[PDB]
Amino acid sequence: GFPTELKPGTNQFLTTDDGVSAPILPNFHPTPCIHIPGEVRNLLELCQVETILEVNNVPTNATSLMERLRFPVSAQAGKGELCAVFRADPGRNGPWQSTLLGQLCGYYTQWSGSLEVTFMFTGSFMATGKMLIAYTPPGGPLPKDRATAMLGTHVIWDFGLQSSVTLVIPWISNTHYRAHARDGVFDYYTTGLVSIWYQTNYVVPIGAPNTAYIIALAAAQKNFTMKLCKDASDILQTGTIQ
Amino acid sequence: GFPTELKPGTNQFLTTDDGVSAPILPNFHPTPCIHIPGEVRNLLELCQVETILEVNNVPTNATSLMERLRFPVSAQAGKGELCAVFRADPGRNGPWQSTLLGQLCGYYTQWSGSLEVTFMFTGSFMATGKMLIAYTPPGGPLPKDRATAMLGTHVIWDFGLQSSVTLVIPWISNTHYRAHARDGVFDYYTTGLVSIWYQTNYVVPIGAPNTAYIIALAAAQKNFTMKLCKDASDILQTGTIQ
Amino acid sequence: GFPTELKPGTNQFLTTDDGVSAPILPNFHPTPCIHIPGEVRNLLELCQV
Amino acid sequence: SHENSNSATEGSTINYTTINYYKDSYAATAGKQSLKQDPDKFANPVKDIFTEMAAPLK
Amino acid sequence: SHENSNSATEGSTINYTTINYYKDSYAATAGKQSLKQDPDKFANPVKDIFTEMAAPLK
Amino acid sequence: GDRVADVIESSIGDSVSRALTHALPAPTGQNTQVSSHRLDTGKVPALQAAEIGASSNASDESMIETRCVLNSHSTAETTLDSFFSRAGLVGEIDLPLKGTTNPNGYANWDIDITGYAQMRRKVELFTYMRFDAEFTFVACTPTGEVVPQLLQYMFVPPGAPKPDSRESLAWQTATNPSVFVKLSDPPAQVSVPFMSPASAYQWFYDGYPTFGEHKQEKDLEYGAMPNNMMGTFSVRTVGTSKSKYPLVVRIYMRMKHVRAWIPRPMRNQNYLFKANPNYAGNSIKPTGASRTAITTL
Amino acid sequence: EIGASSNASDESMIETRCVLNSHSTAETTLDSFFSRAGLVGEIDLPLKGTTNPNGYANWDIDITGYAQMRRKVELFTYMRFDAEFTFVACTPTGEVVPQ
Amino acid sequence: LLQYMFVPPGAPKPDSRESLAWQTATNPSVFVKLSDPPAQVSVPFMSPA
Amino acid sequence: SDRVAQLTIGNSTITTQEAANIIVGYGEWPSYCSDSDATAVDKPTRPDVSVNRFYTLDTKLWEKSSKGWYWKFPDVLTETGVFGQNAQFHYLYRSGFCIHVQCNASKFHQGALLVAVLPEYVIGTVAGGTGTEDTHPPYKQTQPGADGFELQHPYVLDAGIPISQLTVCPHQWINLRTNNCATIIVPYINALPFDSALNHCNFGLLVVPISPLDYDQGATPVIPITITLAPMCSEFAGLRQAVTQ
Ligand SMILES: Cc1nc(-c2ccc(OCCCCCN3CCN(c4ccnc(N)c4)C3=O)cc2)no1
Ligand SMILES: Cc1nc(-c2ccc(OCCCCCN3CCN(c4ccnc(N)c4)C3=O)cc2)no1
Repeated sequence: GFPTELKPGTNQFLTTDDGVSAPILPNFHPTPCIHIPGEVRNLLELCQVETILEVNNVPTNATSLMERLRFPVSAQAGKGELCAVFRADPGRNGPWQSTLLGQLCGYYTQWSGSLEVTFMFTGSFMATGKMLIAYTPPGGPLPKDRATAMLGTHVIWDFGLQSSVTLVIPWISNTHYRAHARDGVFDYYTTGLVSIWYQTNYVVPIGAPNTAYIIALAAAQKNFTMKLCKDASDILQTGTIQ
Repeated sequence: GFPTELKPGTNQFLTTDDGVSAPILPNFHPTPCIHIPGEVRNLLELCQVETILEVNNVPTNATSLMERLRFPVSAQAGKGELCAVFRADPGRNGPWQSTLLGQLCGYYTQWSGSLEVTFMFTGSFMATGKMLIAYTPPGGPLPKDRATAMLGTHVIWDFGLQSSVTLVIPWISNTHYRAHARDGVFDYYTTGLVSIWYQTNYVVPIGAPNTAYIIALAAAQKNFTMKLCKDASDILQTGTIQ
Repeated sequence: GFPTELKPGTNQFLTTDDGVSAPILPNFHPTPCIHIPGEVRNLLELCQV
Repeated sequence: SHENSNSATEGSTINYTTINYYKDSYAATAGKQSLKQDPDKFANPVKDIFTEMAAPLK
Repeated sequence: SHENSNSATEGSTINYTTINYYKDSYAATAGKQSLKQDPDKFANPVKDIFTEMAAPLK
Repeated sequence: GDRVADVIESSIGDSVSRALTHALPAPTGQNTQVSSHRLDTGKVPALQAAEIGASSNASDESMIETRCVLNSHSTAETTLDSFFSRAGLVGEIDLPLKGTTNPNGYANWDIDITGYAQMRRKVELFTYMRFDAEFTFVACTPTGEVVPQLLQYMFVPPGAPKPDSRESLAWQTATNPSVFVKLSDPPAQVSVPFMSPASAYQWFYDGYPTFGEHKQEKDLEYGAMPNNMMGTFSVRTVGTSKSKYPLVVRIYMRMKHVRAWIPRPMRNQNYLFKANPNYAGNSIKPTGASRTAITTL
Repeated sequence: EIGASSNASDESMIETRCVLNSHSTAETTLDSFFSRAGLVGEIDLPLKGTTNPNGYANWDIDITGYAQMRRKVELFTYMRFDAEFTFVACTPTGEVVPQ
Repeated sequence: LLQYMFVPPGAPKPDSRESLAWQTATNPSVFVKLSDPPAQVSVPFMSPA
Repeated sequence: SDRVAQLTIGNSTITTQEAANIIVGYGEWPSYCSDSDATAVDKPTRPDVSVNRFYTLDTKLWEKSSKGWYWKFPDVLTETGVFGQNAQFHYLYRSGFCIHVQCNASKFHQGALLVAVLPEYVIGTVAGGTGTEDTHPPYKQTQPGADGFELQHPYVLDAGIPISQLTVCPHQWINLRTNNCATIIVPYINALPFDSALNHCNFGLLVVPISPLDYDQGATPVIPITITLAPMCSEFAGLRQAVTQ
């Protein structure tokens, strides 16, 4: 016959080998496809969708788990004081695991693009206030006061009819891509910090509540990408699913 | 199916086989490439670069190792006397191992082309002298006097503003190529000898030092080539790199 | 993959088989050839001597 | 290729290129898909869209 | 070949010829490179070049 | 509006690399031309000045009398593919029956070429490298004997769960790749892309990865860039019980589609550690050999 | 409250530069996300035990028994796909036998 | 299992079975088993002459 | 023409009479980053005068028993001028450098230096001397400052690599009979378009005497060595609070 010569890589099963395999059912024509609403051709259509962020991830007990969803803001003196902080690292353990973005970056190592964090105020209509949201890029320590976080990327928002504001976390990196971060030498790929502050105060008249709640909503922008697919750490199985 | 017939050379792993192998990560697009200064497409760009030559390879102790770099010249009677000698064999053990040329001829058996050896004088401005550099081709013994090395390829240099001179070791061989040389029958591929002499003297006035130093700089020309790659003798490992 | 079917005459070394074999030294260009007197292309040039 | 249109994607509005030997196209390779998106199906599905600059509620 | 430009050399100013079967070009052969040089990048990188015959320092 | 003049004539915003040089072809060595004798002043190629830090330019033609020579000697085997695309050992993984290293039938190996010095000293000539690759796996008992045993491999990228046992759940390999293979079969062999976030693998990083007060107890992270730690390579004997046979696994790397930058010197002292250029100080051997007299061979 | 995502961008919030992005979106597709083999079943044929000692075994075709692959598909509800099964036989020690 | 290694001139000859010359980074080599067919490779004209 | 030279960038200026030609490291000039190579979206700042000028570091001494020195760039300028007070604020950095070295002497002195530029010059310790004891170099030997740090084993450059092959890099000599200075220009050498200025240290200048200084009594023994340098095409990005280290 025709001379052949078997090279290495022979009689091996590589799982990710896009090759041809034999069929079992010849002349099998399957059922046609009707129009079903909601066809999704790529995962980036989902990573551009806001999902609630758990900044208030202090509780653990099963009764107070819904408290993770929102953090309060109350009335204070007016010294310009701290309310909350969190990192801008999606793939890292933290608030970002509640998202559909932070769970789709578990199946992908590296990431890129700009991020966006939208806040919303569930207070009373007759209330007022202003806040100073900030983004402190890598290298710099956690700000101690409001006059230090100000020197970075920051946004100021007045409570009003439009009950929301968008902070935008642009792409500031020496690298084009970022593998996920953790304590060690992989803090070379840390994103930064968010650090919320009071600009004036939380003012409210007689008759209304003294405390309110803020809800957050994390997502991505149109320049987000991911690559080098893998398997996640969370394997939701103890023994045998029976 | 299609008749085949497995010939010999089957189920073998030849390391130098330029063949196709299966991938693991499909649709993987890597990071783009920015402009990095210093792209080198071939090793001959480096073999044409001067690097210091250790003619003075007598010392061994770790304090006087920098003395290998340069040999002296002092004041003498004026009889035409010997200063230094060395071979023109790069791949052979000797002065030429300090070079980037003599270390890239360890990864290649055969060589060709013309060589070049540049000298430089680190003496005082108010000093003078002349020297007789020579190249004694194969066959001939080491010259005993200055009136015997003269009969070969030689250069004469006056100390002055231009603080350097270039000796050129042309390609004199029965063979087009030369495998490396050593004691035995492989002295059929010996290059020759260099043999430096005094033409007049080392003259210097009152106030200046009596002894100076000369530095050498070995390299290649544009007709150098190498082939039949291999592995070197110097394997820089005792046990396990841990 | 592409279906094959190994026929007999398989995993055999016939000495007189003019076939292809793998190399060891890629991009190896040997030494050129000068003119040497006495090139003989066939043995009948000698049997006529 | 004079094969059958047995594959699952027969009826999609994208184009593939594949490699096959058997007559049944569900034995072919996955191949390359057409690169497209539609985030406004999940992010901005509203009836009356609004402008970036101008505020939504008016 | 209707394959992808996944290789590392995508973006170089030299030409290769290769042999491949899978759709991913980093599985291709090494091949032949384009034979070029630039020793003046490492040997004579000076600003104001000088002539062979005429002495440098003047 | 740019109405001032120092803004119009400004050199700011120049994305162009002024290159003095330009590459040229050279499929063969240079053909030596003919020359004759010259007895002129001024013209003087021998006298150079090396303080400038440029190499010589004198040639055979301008120093002596030469002949015409039509050189056909190729320069194709000094390229980088023809110099690097030659497999070599990069790792070893032991799976013995009863010992102390890896007795429980599994082993994790941290992907790092810098453990054998034939291949390390070739790459450490350069600083930045951009290359695909082709690994190859050779399994065998210590005697070289070949045994009927099944084996599994699994590329564990960064951020993924490292397996801690032979009967673990990380071996389902739904998203990670894997290679089942036997020993009765030939060697396994697969291809690899350029997997870094950066644009090149730098074998030399002069810096620290993180910010902080760099104390002495955190000096072990000098020379560590995580843009080269491309993950982990796991392997185990498939089953629920222990195996009947010891095993050893050897890993060979073959580089292809190479680009390199930044020539720099070459090691002359023995290697000791990984990710660390340290040398023995009381045992500084010279770069090469030695003799007794400069005036004598 | 409308239930639509934001539309603010880097350009309209801060000062940016021009950036010509060449980062592909090809590895986030579904074939490049799902076409990666994984374990879906196990069938034991032991000598003497209690499960299947008589040299035969029936397995009910169901992917939902291992959670690496179940949690990928349970992101979606309706799926239409061909498939490619692969069978790996071995004794408990991994040994290979002529059977 | 068996290993072969072409040692050109000027290269370190191995002196033992557990030596470092067997890494074969730059030299060629041929791993092969006995259960497999004969090994077989091609050779150029390697002389200086 | 080739001897006399002048160097005017910024408010500052340098003259020299007995010099040599100028070197361009790895055959090309500095540049600002392209919109294709770059990845960050924020608009940089480009002062163009306050940073791109000649700074003078410190003045060493060259005895007869001297061994060598090195300096890490751009660590030398992280506490000096509007350059340093930008590099602490920002996180990302890009620049080139011009590097000028001084050493004068009369026509009775003799010696030679080697002024080389090596990218990614990691420092390696001696492993306790025996070889087994793993150690690491301290912080004041990897970022020693503007005051420089002296070598102990210059034949191997304290990294297992010879000095005989350091000429393959951008090199110059100072032979006191011929010249009295060395001018080297360098582009930005890194795989990444931007990178930090405090952690990373892109290259190291070396100054090693090969032929030792020598003279006769009655002559001036103090033979200093001064190091001058200028940033060029400097960019910055990622503004925030100042970080010393
Ligand atoms: C199925 C299956 N897939 C695989 C499979 C396994 C591994 C793979 O990655 C191979 C990447 C090679 C990485 C090579 N580099 C680059 C830089 N560098 C170092 C290391 C230490 N120090 C320094 N300073 C630099 C190093 O070592 C791919 C595929 N095999 O099984
Ligand atoms: C010869 C020979 N042929 C074969 C051969 C064997 C089996 C084959 O069918 C493979 C079909 C895969 C079916 C995959 N799905 C779809 C839905 N679904 C479930 C399951 C449980 N619960 C829910 N909610 C959904 C599930 O599991 C084909 C061929 N092998 O040997």
